[PDB]
Amino acid sequence: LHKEPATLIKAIDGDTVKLMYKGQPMTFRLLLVDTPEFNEKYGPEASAFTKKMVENAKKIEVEFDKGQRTDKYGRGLAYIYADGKMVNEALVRQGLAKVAYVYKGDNTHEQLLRKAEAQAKKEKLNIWS
Ligand SMILES: Cc1cn([C@H]2C[C@H](OP(=O)(O)O)[C@@H](COP(=O)(O)O)O2)c(=O)[nH]c1=O
Ligand SMILES: [Ca+2]
Repeated sequence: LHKEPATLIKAIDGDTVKLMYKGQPMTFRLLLVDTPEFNEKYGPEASAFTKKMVENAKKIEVEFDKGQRTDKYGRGLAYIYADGKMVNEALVRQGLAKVAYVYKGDNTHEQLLRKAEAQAKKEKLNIWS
């Protein structure tokens, strides 16, 4: 896998963000995670978290996996990095997202994320409290 550049357009919620990628606006959905919707428990906290992380970054990167790059809604599917830190992993580590939507071929960082979830659970963080 390799990192490519992108720039923030707008924070949307815990696991979606609008970025400019190869000069075009698109909504990215984060691979391998599920945050609660804004209207659910911890939804506002997950939104705040992603928002701070992407709005504070000097450098946003996108990393596609080996399979599907867009979903059926035309959302990009990627791992997203903020100054070299993976948003997907960080949400899970804090108990603000669950590992989810694991499909064959788009799962390079599965084990990394499950390891983070185990540690958030152990600490009873947020969703796990
Ligand atoms: C994360 C991810 C979601 N999706 C689709 C499956 C779900 O279909 P349905 O809309 O039919 O439930 C939807 C969940 O995204 P959200 O959690 O953003 O709603 O997005 C993929 O197809 N591939 C993926 O890698
Ligand atoms: Ca969601």
